[PDB]
Amino acid sequence: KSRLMGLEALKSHIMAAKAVANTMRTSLGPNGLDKMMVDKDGDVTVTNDGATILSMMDVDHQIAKLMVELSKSQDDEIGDGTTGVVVLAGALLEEAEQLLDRGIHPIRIADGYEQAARVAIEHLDKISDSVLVDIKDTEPLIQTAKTTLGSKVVNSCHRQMAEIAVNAVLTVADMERRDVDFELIKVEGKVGGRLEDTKLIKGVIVDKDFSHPQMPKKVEDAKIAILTCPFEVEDYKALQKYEKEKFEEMIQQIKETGANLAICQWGFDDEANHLLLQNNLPAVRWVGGPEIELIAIATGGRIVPRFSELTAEKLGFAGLVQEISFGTTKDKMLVIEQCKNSRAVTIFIRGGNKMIIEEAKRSLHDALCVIRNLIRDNRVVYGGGAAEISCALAVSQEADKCPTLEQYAMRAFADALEVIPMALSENSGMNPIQTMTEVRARQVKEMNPALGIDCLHKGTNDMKQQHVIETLIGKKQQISLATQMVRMILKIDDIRKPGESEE
Amino acid sequence: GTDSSQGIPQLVSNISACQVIAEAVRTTLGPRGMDKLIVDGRGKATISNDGATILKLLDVVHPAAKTLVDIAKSQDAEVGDGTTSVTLLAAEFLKQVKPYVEEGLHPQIIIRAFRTATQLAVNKIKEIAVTVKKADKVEQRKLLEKCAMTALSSKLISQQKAFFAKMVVDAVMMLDDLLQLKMIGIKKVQGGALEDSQLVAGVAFKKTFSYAGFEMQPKKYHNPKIALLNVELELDYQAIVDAEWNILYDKLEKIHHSGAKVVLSKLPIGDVATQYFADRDMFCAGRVPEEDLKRTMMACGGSIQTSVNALSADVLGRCQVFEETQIGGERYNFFTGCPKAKTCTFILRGGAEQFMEETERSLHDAIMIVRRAIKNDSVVAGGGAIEMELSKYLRDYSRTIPGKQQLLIGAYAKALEIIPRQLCDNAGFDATNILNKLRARHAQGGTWYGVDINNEDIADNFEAFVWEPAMVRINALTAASEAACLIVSVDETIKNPRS
Amino acid sequence: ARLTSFIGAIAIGDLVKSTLGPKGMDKILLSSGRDASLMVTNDGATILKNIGVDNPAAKVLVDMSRVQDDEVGDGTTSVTVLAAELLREAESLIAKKIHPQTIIAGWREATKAAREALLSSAVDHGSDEVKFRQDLMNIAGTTLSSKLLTHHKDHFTKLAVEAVLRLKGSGNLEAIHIIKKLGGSLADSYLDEGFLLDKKIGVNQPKRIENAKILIANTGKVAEIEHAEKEKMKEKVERILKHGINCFINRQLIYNYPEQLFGAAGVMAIEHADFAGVERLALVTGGEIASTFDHPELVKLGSCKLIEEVMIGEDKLIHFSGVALGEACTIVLRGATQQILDEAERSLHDALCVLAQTVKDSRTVYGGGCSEMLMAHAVTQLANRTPGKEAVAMESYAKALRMLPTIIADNAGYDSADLVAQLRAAHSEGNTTAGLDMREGTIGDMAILGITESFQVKRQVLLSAAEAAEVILRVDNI
Amino acid sequence: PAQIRFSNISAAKAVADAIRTSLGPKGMDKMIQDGKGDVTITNDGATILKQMQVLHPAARMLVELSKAQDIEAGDGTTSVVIIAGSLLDSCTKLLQKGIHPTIISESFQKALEKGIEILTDMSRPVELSDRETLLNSATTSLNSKVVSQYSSLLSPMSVNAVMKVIDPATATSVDLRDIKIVKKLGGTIDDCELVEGLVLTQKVSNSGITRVEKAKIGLIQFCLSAPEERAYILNLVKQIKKTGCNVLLIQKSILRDALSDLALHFLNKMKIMVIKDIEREDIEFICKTIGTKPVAHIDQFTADMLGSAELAEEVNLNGSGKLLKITGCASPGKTVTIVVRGSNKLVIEEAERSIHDALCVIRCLVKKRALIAGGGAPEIELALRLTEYSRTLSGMESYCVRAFADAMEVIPSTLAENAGLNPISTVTELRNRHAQGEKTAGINVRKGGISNILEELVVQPLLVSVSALTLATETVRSILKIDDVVNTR
Repeated sequence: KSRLMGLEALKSHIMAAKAVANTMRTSLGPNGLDKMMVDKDGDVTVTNDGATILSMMDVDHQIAKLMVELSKSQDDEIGDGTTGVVVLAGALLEEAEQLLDRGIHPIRIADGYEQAARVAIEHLDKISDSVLVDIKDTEPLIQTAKTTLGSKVVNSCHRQMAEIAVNAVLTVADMERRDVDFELIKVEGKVGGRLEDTKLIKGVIVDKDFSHPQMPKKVEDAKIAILTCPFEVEDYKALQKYEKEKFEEMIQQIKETGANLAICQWGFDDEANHLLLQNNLPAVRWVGGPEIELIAIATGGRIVPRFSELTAEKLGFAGLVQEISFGTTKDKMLVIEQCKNSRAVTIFIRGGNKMIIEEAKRSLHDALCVIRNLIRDNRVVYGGGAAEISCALAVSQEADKCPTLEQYAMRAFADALEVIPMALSENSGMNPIQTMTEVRARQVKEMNPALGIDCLHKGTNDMKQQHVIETLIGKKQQISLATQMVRMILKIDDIRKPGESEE
Repeated sequence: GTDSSQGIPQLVSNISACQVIAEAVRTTLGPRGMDKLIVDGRGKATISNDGATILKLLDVVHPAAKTLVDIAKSQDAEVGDGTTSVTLLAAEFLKQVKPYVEEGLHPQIIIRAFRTATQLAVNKIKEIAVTVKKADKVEQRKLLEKCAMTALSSKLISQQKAFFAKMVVDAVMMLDDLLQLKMIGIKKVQGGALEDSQLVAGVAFKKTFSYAGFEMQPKKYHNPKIALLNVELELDYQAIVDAEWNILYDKLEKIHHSGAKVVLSKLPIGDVATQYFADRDMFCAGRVPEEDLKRTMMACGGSIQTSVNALSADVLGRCQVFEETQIGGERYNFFTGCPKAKTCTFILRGGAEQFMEETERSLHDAIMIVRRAIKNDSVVAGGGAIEMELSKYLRDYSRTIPGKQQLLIGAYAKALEIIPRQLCDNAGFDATNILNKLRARHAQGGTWYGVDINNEDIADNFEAFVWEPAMVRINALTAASEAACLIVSVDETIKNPRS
Repeated sequence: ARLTSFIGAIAIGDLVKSTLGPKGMDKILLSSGRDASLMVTNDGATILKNIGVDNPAAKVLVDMSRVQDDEVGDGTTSVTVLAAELLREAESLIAKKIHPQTIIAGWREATKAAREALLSSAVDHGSDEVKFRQDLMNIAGTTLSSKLLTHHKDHFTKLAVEAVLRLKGSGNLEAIHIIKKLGGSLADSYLDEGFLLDKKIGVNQPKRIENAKILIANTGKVAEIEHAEKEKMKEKVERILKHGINCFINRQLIYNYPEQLFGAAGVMAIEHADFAGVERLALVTGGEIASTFDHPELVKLGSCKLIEEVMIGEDKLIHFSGVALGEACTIVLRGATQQILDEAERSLHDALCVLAQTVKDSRTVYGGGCSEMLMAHAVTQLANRTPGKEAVAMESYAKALRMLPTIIADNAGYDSADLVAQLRAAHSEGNTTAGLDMREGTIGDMAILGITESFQVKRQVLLSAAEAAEVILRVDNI
Repeated sequence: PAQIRFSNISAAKAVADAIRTSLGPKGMDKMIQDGKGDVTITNDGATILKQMQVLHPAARMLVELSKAQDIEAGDGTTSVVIIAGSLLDSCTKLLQKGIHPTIISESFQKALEKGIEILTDMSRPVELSDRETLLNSATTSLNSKVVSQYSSLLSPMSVNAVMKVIDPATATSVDLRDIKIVKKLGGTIDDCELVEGLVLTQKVSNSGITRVEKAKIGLIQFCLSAPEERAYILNLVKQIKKTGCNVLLIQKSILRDALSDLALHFLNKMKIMVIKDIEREDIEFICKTIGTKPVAHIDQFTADMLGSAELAEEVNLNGSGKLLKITGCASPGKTVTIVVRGSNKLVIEEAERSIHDALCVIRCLVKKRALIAGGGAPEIELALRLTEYSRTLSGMESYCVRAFADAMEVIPSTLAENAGLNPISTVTELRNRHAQGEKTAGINVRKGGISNILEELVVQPLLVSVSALTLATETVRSILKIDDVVNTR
């Protein structure tokens, strides 16, 4: 019958896996053709980030399942440019098949790609003309956030948006440990709004209802609760005695304890809250669960849903006195901003488009990696393919003073990196061969390594004046976690598929 | 369409069945063997380079394949690694004895020839066995560190593998009670350089939401021990709330009364209720792995509990010290300091994530190599030098014996030669030159010229301290011969179905 | 059946499309499997000649290219490509439900504007104004496109510039003459005064003759009347000694008893040359053609003054010099292959034909396709003016005029979607002197770089292409 | 356009890789039973290509390449096919990458001239005064044969044939044209001689004298015709009696009776040479030898048709071979003399064939007066230098010249493959040894090992490699430019 095995297995997986890369190699670059996302249920959206593309796609071959598994293990590392790992995966796999045509064993191709990567990262450190003083760099951080927004008209509000980004990385700037944690989630995206109404609020505005629907909302006092207290005619008369009891024992236990804006998560009757309103104190019914940390950090406290543990130093906490109409046509939401600073900080987005919500959360997280890589390791590389051409030239140069057959891996390596400026030039609607080799000749005649591919269609190929800037951690992680998986695919030969009844 | 159930078709079907299951584990031989990927069928991707880890998770439908995979199962119960070598050797025995069967030679004759050749080989391995014990291996232990160096020699890891070699000889020497893979775990730590790794004297576990409660626990404590509980800790309509409040009260009071420092369970503890179960007044832990369950009871000694106010004698009994430290930034569990310390866990502090695979391929046999070089001293070389010496001896024994066994013992000889031939093919070199240049100076110069895995040229593995245990090779080729003669002795497979 | 006419004509225009321009790539004229072995050719004119054309509507386009062939030489490929592009444009207008007669009328009034807009940029060169040389060497070189003979290209322009003093009566293309042998290269051509046939009496026949009055011979109880016919042909050889001639054309075959008896009477009998050279023998030397020669007795012969026959360097290198009208400036190369035989003759005919058009009328327009863009912009401006459906029929007439400098850029290997469109945009304001340079592949001043083309081939292309279009468009059935 | 260009690529690569294994002296012989009874046991691929049933035109161009290489240099006949097939194969990546074929063509021309100038100065010049390097090239060429014992018998003879007439043809280089050749059955091999003038091997037996100092030559091709034509035979021999010729050759072009006894007795009464059916290709060079005019017309005989001679004898050379040796003509002796005498048949064909190979190698040593170390070394050298040149090069050419480089490496690897070595590793170590050592490092197929071949003495004249590279690049260029076929003339 049939049984696919041997080196023909390695031929079949590569043309499988690079086919996935052939899906993603048109999404590289900010001028890359961004791409829909249609569920089996029937939902429809658009996305440009390749990580969402590979994650929410459902593949059939196990090599592609491995690919999306490992590239989701790159999203925590970088999250930006995870497309290029798949593109380099397809490129190195194609060149490895080209070496397999001449009979080289794929183990030798794999560790030759490893030696070429050990040329690559170190030469990337050699061409690292980074500016390391990028700490109080509020003026070049406009250009840092500029290329992240460059595919849209968000640059026209980057005087708002990029300054939101620089204030965001200012507020999260733990100057010694240098990380966004699980508490510092920087998103409040109001679906509906405009370009500038994505603006500066370091506070909590969630869609929960009021204490009273005509209550004076001015609760300046930090004396604010959060309750773990649920609802858990002699039946209703005993329950009403429990209700006025719950008043004169829960609220009087509060008067012993200090948990005043009783935002209950469960059932309640608001006439007790109305009698609190006649005594001039608020209490909200049926509020949401996991927002206790986000509310409570607004002066510096943490999660306090308890009856008794919410004391005068661990109250429900509030940010900054401002009173704007949250729901204009919507119900006006909670003013949880009165008092002090929020470390686990969260910004006001009023983006009406799901694209501008998706980019302003995840490109802000990518800032939170690369402006983390302006504090954690302040090493930037001028991108736009210039890093790849500068790296590939030295990989080909180190493929000269080495005596082994492994040499043919490194020449197969460098050309594979040439798919990165090619797909930048192909998606930007130019000649992919001639532009990249002209930039390569301009680099071999002029030793500036910041000559790349004009993706923005600006003046020249010099990435200094246009500031197409990646970080060296984002480049090194990309190349190393492309090599560490090209070796993984090349080390795997026989997919004896279970349940696929081998006759 | 091919029907094969008569006697010569029976044996031909049996040896094709062993050849296919040998090809199913052919590439995995050696330290740098090719990985094989299988699934469960539902999406549980398993990439393996081990043999029995492949073979158990593999399917097996054939009778003769099933009656060799039992020998394969028997070989992993000794040390683990080596199950591919015995199966590949027995399959090459069958493939080399193949053309003699259909030409008209009897299976009992070739079985007896296999047995006599095996007795000759197990004789000749004993005389060339060399002990290396009192050449400074436990006192002035550095030469036993030198074979600890044989895991990752002359690499960029080798500078850190100096520390890894010192710590693997410590991970063997401090705990030698016929040590196992269970008593020494490795723990991956992201971030940092590979030189910053460690070997702790105790357990080490990352804490998650369902794992463990709250920091600032009694670390520097004289006798910190464990409650090992199997009940949860977490939180008519007027008669169901007060009972839960009272249960919250008595489970709070259990921590004061029993005096447990850290309660352990296979049940979730709330880290969204972090201070709320710091309002248990002490540390706790939940959702426990079995290695934590052993290595804090068989080594530390934390007692097991049953009820509402379950007190015991070993919830604050004799262990040395507690620790909870940002190892690589993330705070980990440490019930370290075990009074019955067959527990020293490796702490892989390093940057890249897939170096866990590198260490669990390269230091998971280095523990085996070092603890075997302590366990066995009568050792021989590796790299297929030993099979080559036995092949030379039996190539002589074939032509120096009259009778029909002469063609069979030589068939016993050349069938050894795929052991390095599969090795270099897993390395990448040409098998033909690396075998001919091996055999020339092997038949002229000396014995222990072997196949080097790094530069792919014939070297002296006895001088590179590549020690293979003599008893392990004895059991290996004994099992290879036994699984050979079992399939050769099999002719008929009677089915007798249901219907 | 109107669609398959368009298909048959578009296929013929495609089979000269990749040979358009002097970067054209060669096709294979494989044929009937007896001895078809190979034929590579950049010349698209001989491609359609060796095409066995099946559709009869495509035969009309083939013969329109044949009308273009004998007119000026090269220009068949441009006319065929432009006409097939006009038909590919017109079938898109037919599917939008426009009547073909309106498209024909639009072709006509568009071709009128495209004809006069060539005259708006009618630049005349200084070879017929101030007696320059290189300006006409440019058109003599670009008519030698897709060829090799660039070494003695200056000899070709010498035969051009000696024509305006010696070989024009009205731009005479009968005083030109080309022959060659094999063995050697481009560097073998020189000035000769006729054909290559030798003295034939042998080692005794001397070189210089006195006066060659020259015409055609006839030839050279049953056996006795056979001897009487021998006596009559012997009467003829007595009647030719009293002439006094020194050469003669021998159009019919002759053995040694007529031959030696001719040459002993001083008659050099030239055995049956090709009649095209005998045309130059007829008046340029001055010796006519007949069948009988009984009645020319002293007066009705040919008239010339000197004919000499030398033997230089492995050829029959006869230099027929000293003729009465010394105009038969003959090229004798010694080429490489058999292909250069027809190639040098037909290419000098193509070159010196439009060079004779310049010595008639030396106006020229810049080549490289910028004249096509000028006619395209001129008919596009008239398309924006007139109402009716015919304003659509002008626009597609623009589009084929965009495709003619496109294909020249396309067979150059370069991109053609950008800088042809850049040339179209730049031609609207950066006026007519700009254009496409194919050799360096850019946009440059064609008047500075001198890539010109004769007006008497551009008008003949642009008129006859629409003339071929209006014929086959008006045909619908069979 | 692309779908037919790819078909040309595939057909030419198929016709090139069908003979790619036969490269080198260790190239294995073939056996294909295609045609109508063809047995093709031969290790040389030229006669393999001459019997190939070729239908595709681009595949036929590579067969034309073999005969072009045979005419130009005679050596490297399979190499001009294998290099062309590798270049057309490497053009597929350039086609699928996006480069138009005209750019590929001109970049291949640039790499061709760069490779030619890199090859021609990395060589060693040999001189016409040096006759020892002619014996060196003979030991590379005339030996390793069955004329290995006839190499001392044959090589200095042709060397002295050039030393006699160092002829002014193609910059005073060796033509096919020293002093006329013959070949004769019977006798022994050492009965070869360097003649001086025209020799006939055909049989004349005149009891009358044919041995005259001032012997005349008449080139009468007119044989006898039957009737009247008897009186015409009489009249012809009256003209021959008026001639006085004694060494006239006589052809059978008109009819088959050439000198019957009416004419034959009247021509042994004046005792003429009678040799019939002169071999037709050597007739015109006999005309270029003597000076008598190629005239079958019996009445166009003149006194200047008196062909001149000094000594013409029907002499039994080497004891018993009655041959007609003539000296003292106007230009006596056209081609290149090796009188291949020998009793066996293999010493008749193989001595002549090896002398033709010696002719093609001595004309190769003076058309271009240099010589390189053969055996895969200059291909590796060009693959290194053109890779550096393409690294310095700009534009879309920078890959194609690089694609010109890698396709140059098929000649050593096949030489590594045919010699039993592992090809890719041996090519890698050959490149690494050459990059830090010398040019002359190659693959000694005569001993089977990678070494310095200038020590191991397998060298070749430079014009073989330059002509093979130029012819292969030109055919690759043309087949790249071929983009359309059309049938039915």
